[PDB]
Order: sequence, then C-alpha cells, then structure tokens
Amino acid sequence: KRSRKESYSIYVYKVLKQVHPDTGISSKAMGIMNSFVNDIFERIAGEASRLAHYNKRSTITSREIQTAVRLLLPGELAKHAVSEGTKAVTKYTSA
Amino acid sequence: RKESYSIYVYKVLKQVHPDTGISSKAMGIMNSFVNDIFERIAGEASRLAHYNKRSTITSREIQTAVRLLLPGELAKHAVSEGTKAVTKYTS
Amino acid sequence: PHRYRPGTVALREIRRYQKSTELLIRKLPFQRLVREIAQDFKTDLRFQSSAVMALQEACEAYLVGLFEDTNLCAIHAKRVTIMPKDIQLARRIRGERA
Amino acid sequence: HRYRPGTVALREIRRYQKSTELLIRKLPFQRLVREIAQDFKTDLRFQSSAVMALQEACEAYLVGLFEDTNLCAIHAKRVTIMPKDIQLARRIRGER
Amino acid sequence: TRSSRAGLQFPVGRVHRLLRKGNYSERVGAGAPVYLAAVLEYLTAEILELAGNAARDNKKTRIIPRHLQLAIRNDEELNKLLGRVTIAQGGVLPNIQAVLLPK
Amino acid sequence: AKAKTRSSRAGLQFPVGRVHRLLRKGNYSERVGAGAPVYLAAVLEYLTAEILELAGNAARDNKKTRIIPRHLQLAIRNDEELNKLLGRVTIAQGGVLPNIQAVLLPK
Amino acid sequence: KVLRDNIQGITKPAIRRLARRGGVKRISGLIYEETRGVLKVFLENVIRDAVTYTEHAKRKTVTAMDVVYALKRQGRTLYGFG
Amino acid sequence: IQGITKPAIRRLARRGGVKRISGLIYEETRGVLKVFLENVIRDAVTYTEHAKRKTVTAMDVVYALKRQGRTLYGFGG
DNA sequence: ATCAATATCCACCTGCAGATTCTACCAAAAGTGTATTTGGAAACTGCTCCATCAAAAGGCATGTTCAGCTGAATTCAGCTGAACATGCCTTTTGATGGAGCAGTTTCCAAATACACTTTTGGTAGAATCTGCAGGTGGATATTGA
DNA sequence: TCAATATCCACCTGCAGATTCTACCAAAAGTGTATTTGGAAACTGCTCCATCAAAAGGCATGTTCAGCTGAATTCAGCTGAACATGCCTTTTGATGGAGCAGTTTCCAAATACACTTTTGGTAGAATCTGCAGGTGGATATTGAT
Ligand SMILES: [Cl-]
Ligand SMILES: [Mn+2]
Ligand SMILES: [Mn+2]
Repeated sequence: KRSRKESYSIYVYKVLKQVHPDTGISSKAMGIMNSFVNDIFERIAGEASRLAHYNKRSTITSREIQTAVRLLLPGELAKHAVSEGTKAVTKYTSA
Repeated sequence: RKESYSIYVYKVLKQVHPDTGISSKAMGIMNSFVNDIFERIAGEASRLAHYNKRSTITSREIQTAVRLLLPGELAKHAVSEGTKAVTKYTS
Repeated sequence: PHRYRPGTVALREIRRYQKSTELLIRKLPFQRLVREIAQDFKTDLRFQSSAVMALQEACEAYLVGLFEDTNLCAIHAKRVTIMPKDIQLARRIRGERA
Repeated sequence: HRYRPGTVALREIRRYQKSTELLIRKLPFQRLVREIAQDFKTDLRFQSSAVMALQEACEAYLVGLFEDTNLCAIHAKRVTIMPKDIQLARRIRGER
Repeated sequence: TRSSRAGLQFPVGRVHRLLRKGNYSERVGAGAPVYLAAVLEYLTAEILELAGNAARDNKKTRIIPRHLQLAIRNDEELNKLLGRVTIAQGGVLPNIQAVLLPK
Repeated sequence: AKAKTRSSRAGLQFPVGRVHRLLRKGNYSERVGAGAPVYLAAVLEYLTAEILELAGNAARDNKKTRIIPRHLQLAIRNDEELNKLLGRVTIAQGGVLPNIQAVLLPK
Repeated sequence: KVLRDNIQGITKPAIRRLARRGGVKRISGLIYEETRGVLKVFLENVIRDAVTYTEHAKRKTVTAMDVVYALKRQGRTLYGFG
Repeated sequence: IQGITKPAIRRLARRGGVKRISGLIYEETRGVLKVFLENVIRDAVTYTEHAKRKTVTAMDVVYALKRQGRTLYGFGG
C-alpha cells in the first residue's frame, strides 16, 4: 500500500558533502545525477556481461568490471577510475 | 567443434533460388547477419521483460521487440511469419 | 526614432537564449501536437504530466543541436543565413536519412 | 592525344566503384597495423584474418568519409574536396 | 525436430539453447525460440532472394558479397536495418554526383 | 560482533550491497564475484564525485550555493573527458555552452 | 474536440528562438516549414516507440519511462525523468 | 603511415566518388586513418589482454568494431 | 571624435515553494553453516604465425605542361531583420470526476530439472564446377581540326 | 561531323581453386516424469490525469521600410590532373621452427543457497531558507551627426 522506490539520492548527497561542504543540490539535479549513475552502471555491467561471454565465463569477476572500465572510460577518467576501484577491492578483502 | 547457420541459410537459399549457390565469404556474411539480428532481437526482448518486472521472455516479447527493431513492411511481414510459425508449432 | 542595425539584435538574442535554459516552444501547443501524433497511433491514450515534458525536452534539445550543425553548414558555404539545404546536408551527414 | 583534365577521374570513379578489391597495399598496412599495436602492447601476434578485418574496416570507413567529404565540397560550390570539408564532415558526424 | 513441426528450416532447438545460455532472461517461453527462429529465417529468405536476383543479373550462379551489398543497399528497408553494418568485400553502389559530370 | 556494511569495509560511500543485488537480478551473468560489486560501486562513486566537483565550482562562479542542471551541463560540457563520456546524452534543463561563431560577430 | 494541423502550433518566433540558442544569426524564410517537417518526423519516431512500450505493458497511459526508454532506442538518451 | 601512399588514397577518394582532390588531403587523410586504427586497435587489444592471450584474433577486432559502432560482417558474429 | 538612446549589469530586498531534517516501520543487507562448482594450474599437443630468402612486375614516385578550378572583387535586386500596433490564446490557479495504475491474493498453466535415448550437424575425404583471366574484333566516348 | 585516338565491351574458352557432396563419429536435442513457479484473473484503494472556467498580460501576427546579404559575373593566377619515365618495394611462394591458442583433469577457493536476525532507507511530516522577481543607478554598447 506504499510502494517503496529507490535511487542513489542519499549516496550522491554523501559524496556531494565531501567535495563541497557548503554546496547543495536541487531535486531536478538530484534526478540528473540519478540517471547518470544508472546509465554508467548499466554501461559498465553490460560491457562486463559481454566480456565474460566472449570468454565462455559464467561469472563476472571484479577483473571483468575493470577491463570494462578501461574500454568505456576516456583517458585520466579511466586511470583515476581504476585507481579507486582497485584500492576499494584491496581494502575490502584485507578488512 | 564450432557452429554456424551455414546449413540453414543454404537450405533457405535453395527454396528461393534453387539454381544459385553461395560462396564462402558470402556464406560468412549471412552468418554474421543472422547472429547480429538474433542478438538485437534477443537483447531488446530481454529489455522489455526487465522493464516489466518479468522473469520470463515469452514469444510476445520477441514479437514486440521485432516491432521496435524492424522497419515498415519488413516489420509487418516479420510478425506474420513468426506468428504463423507459432500458431502452427503449437497445434 | 532610434533604430538598431540589422543583425545587432540577432546577436543580442543569441547571447540571451544561450545563457538561459527555459523551454522555447509554448507548452500547450506542444502538448496538443504530442497528443495528435500519438492519437494517430493508438486511440484513447493518456499522458503523464511528465511524459509530455520529457518529449518537449528531447525535441527542443534535438532541434537546437540540429541548428548548430545547420549553421556550420551555412558558414561552410560562405553564407551567414541557414537554409533548407543547410539543414538537409547536416541530416545527410548525420545519417538521419541519406 | 591528351584526355582533358578530369575526364579520367570519372573513368577512375566509375571503375573503382564497380570493383570491391581493397585499394591500400597489403604489407604497408599490416606494417601500420603491427606498429600501432606495438605502442599499446608488445610481442603481439595477428591472425591473418584479423588484419583483413582491420583493413576492411579502415577502407570502408575512409571511402564513406569521402562521400560525406565530397558532399561538403559540392555544398560550398567547390568540386575539389579539401581539408576543411573533411573536417566539417567529421565534426557533423560527431567524431570530434 | 521442432523446426519441421513449425515448418521451418532454422534450428528451433539451437535457438532455444542460445536463448537459455544467453543471459537474456531468467526463463524462456516455448513460443519464443520458434517465433524468433522463423523471423531469422524470413529475414534470411528476403536477403537471399534479392541477392539471387543480383547474382542472376550479373550473369553469375553464385552469390558473393558484392551481390549481397547491391541487394542490401538498393532496398530502402534492409538499408535502414543494416545502416550501421558494412559487408566485407561489398564495395559501394555506383553513384556519381551530377555536378561532377561533363557539361 | 557488530556488523560491518560491506561498503564501509571498503571505505566507500556508495552501497556495495545494493550494487551486488543489482548485478545479480540484472541478468548480466549467472554468477557475480565478491569483488565486482565493490570495484564497481567505487567507479560509480568516483565518477559521481568527479562531476559533482566541477558542478559545485560552476555554482560557485554564478554566486549560488545550490547546484542545478545548468551547472551540471556547464560541468559536463567544459571538461573534455566527461563531455566525451556523456556525448550522446542530454541533460533536461541544461541549456548549451555559450558559443558564437566568429564570422557572425560584428566587423 | 478534434485535433488537427497542430504542427502549425510550433510558431515562427519559437523556431527562431530555438535557432538562436543554436547560434544562428540569420534565418532564411523557407526554414520555418522545413523545421516543422523535421520536428514532426522526430516526434513521430520517438512517440511511435514510446507507445509500443505502453502497449507491451498493457497500459492506457504513456508514462515518462516509456518516453525515456524510447529516446534511449534512438540514441537520444535523456537525463532527468527516471 | 607514410606507407599509405598518395595514389592509393586517391583510389579510396575515387570509390567515394570524388572528382578533384586538393594537395593537402593526403597528409590529412593519413591523420584520420591513424586515429581510426588507434581507436579500433586499442579496444581490440584490451579484449585480447582480457583473454590472457598473446595473439589478437580476428574476433577481437570484430568485437572492437562493434563497440565503435562500425559493425563488421564476414569474420564472425 | 562626440552623445543621446538603450540594453545589460550587479547588488540589495524578502517572502515562500523547494530543500533540509527529523522519525517510524520494514524490505534487504549482514552473518552463518553447508552443498556445488568454477576456472585456474601442470601437461601437451597440433596449429597457425613469424622469418628468412629470392626472385619479377606491377605500382609509386617524378618532373613537365597547362587546362580549368578556386579565389577575390564589384554590383544590385530584394529578401529578411528590426519595429509598432493589434488583439488572441497560452498561462495560472483550483475545482472535480473517475479511468486505470498498482498492490494483494489465488493458483492453474507453464517453464525448469534431471536421467536417458536418438539423431543431427560439424569434420575431413571424395567428386564436380563456376569464374578467373586472356584474347580478339568492333562499336564507343573523347578531343582536335 | 570527320578523323584518329584510346576505351570499354560482349563472345568464346580452358582449369585450378573453391564448391558442393559424401561418409561417420560425438554432442546436443528430444522424451518421459516430477517439479517449482511466474504472473494472469479478480478485486479495489486512490493517485493522477483529462477538462473546464476566469482573469490577464505575454506574445504571436501582420505591415512598413530599407540595410546589407546572396548571388550573378568577370577575371587570371596557379594548383592538381594527365602523362611518359625510371626504378624498387610489394607480391607470393614455399619452407620450417616454434610460440601458443586450446584440451584435459584434477581440486582448493570462491559462490550459491536457505535462514535468522539486524540495520539502513524510504516515505511521510516538521523546519528552514536559498533565491526568484522586483527595483534602481552605473556601465557600457550602439548608431546618428
Ligand atoms: Cl582546408
Ligand atoms: Mn488524427
Ligand atoms: Mn572474366
């Protein structure tokens, strides 16, 4: 009787506060940001999906994701992209 | 091992043009074609299902997807021949 | 009376509308057109307040973008006035209908 | 006897459009292919066919880009494609 | 064979396995494979028919890529459908702009 | 002991679990490694952080403390890389970068 | 009431305005009818698909996602509606 | 890239149906072709590498062409 | 080289429609204890993929001549921009009726899962064949006189 | 045209590289049975969307005028095409050796399940507050003398 819908709204806002503590974002802009993350999400995962397949694999590893990222993102966006990922996965396994 | 639509394309080749044969490469082009469309059609059908919180791809998905994927008369005809084949296979 | 030379207000407007983001087509006429076109596909259709807005966002966007390529096509012909052929070339190259 | 300028061209055009063979020299291309590749990864090896793909793709693209180029030159009243034309076409296609 | 049951040449089995092993959906309905197969067949039909003609027109009895391109690009609809595809060894439809012609 | 959200575990703001659940229910693959959700949440977090930064700056330049689309557009269209990444995308309400062809300007 | 000839609703001042944001300083007179022709084609194609999605979902209402998914098909990916 | 001789380019521009060619075109065309290849190949390789291989098969190219919206028929699907 | 004539800036004002926060339930991650696999890792093929090595032969590079294409410079018919007056229709605001999304239940009809039996389709011989590739002989398409 | 190139162009024809056709051996595809489910059918709560009514001013329209842009010519400088040459880098053709895609065959590590708690998020309300919308001189920017 309620119908709960989800978005990365809360998360975007958390990241918004880290970069600019004094800045804020509007609903519409929060919407734009929501589309962004999904678009990208589907792009990354979809490419991931292909990689695994072209390679007769039934599991998408964090490795596929990364090559996906290389194929999808341009220049430094990708360089920096991969750095955060790797760091994130290394830190995760260790703790 | 390895597989291709060479056999089936060739069969179809024969019905329409019994007298003509098809080269290697040309055969190769036809294979590329089938796969592609297959992927496009299957891919979209996957998408329809998903938007509709469905976990099963019915032939209805295939059909609708084909409406979205194919142009004009190619589209009309495609739905017919495929709907015809199901009507027939089912009974 | 004071009079601005031709082209001077053209440039004035360009700066004006490029600095803003509001929609340039009047809302009602567009909603009307959307229903007419949609009606000729399926009868008794209904539209979400937002669905129409979406369409209008896409449309304006598309057209503004076409006019840019359009204008680069007039400039290439040493002209300064966009014409249909300027619009058609842009769409041929784009691949909308070669 | 001398064929007036440009007459041949039309005969070159009619000719080349009529065929489907590649028109870039096999070895120089393959040499080009390997070279670029090696700047990305080393001791790579290409399937004979892989180079055919790359060449087929390159030529096809290039011929297509020229059709759009020509159209841009004609549009400016010129009959000789120039670099601005090639740039215009690419700029409109969304390549840069 | 399911394919003869649907009166089709194309493997309805093969496609069903292709859809199952394809990641397209959680589960695949019985009519799907049939339906699609037939569509892949028909489209194939259609392109071969035109090629035939082309080959026939050229005086050959063997369909080759060039015949396929001619087939494809001459028809508007198939051209829309394979608009971002290139047939290897296809060549291009002969077309020379009027202005470039002798006056 | 007390539970560690997998995200905090990797030191990420985005939801690693939400991401994993969307990878599975997505039909992208039969199975999903434990590192993928993590890795991906991270790439999405950083990309979000990247456009948010340039947007804020643009909000600053215009004497506003609330980011709106225009700012996102301005952000996306000025950086070469984000502009290429989102080349076929249109931001509702984003307008266009002010740009006048040189030939059209006065003599 | 009967909807007819509403493509004419896209006035000339409007098209100018859209041409201004595009960066056009001078507009030929024939442009107006040509622009309408194009807009009506764009719309058709995008709405056609939208509705196809409304039909497969068996709804009487075209929703915003329908449009968005539709725009996505024609590679005119919209941000801000879902 | 200089291996891509001027008389071959002319041929390419000929199939494209071009009657007359400015002299600068050639260096220009060489530029563009270089970018094409660089982009198509980088992706091919990435794909080659993901497969943990030392050989760029014809399929890798095929896949990378797809990604660049330059789909190719005749070597795979 | 000046100056009205106008449009464009920039800062100060201030209520209010659009965020920011504040709180309660709950759908969903998190935590454990099993029950499979998945896809590396040694071992090794049979490949295709490099490498010479070695001649010929188109095919590329050149340096001449000039034919005609691009480029720049005027001129002027008239198209389209700028303006004003007119008065229509799109906006704004809110009111209602109710069609038809969606959220739950209920449960057959249908798709999934093994375990098995049959048949088909992919390979590598064996057996035809279509074009490739020249080679005449004869209108054609060009270009000069 | 009348002529004198150089070009295409069907007509005919002869084999080797492909094609297409055989002949068999595994991998799927099909059966038979037994289950798990997905999501169509049956309500029905209720947002949201279709419609209308009013007051009002924002703006679309249509007309005058005339500035200056597009287009039509004309001209000649010289760039890019046609050529006849001279020479060498591509062709290709084996011939061989060997890096390496591809197959196995185990198996330890990483996943999937199936539940049971335990939070993290979302969907309302309670609180705030940028900033939209106006106002007003300061500052150019234009266009007439
Ligand atoms: Cl140039
Ligand atoms: Mn109608
Ligand atoms: Mn021949």
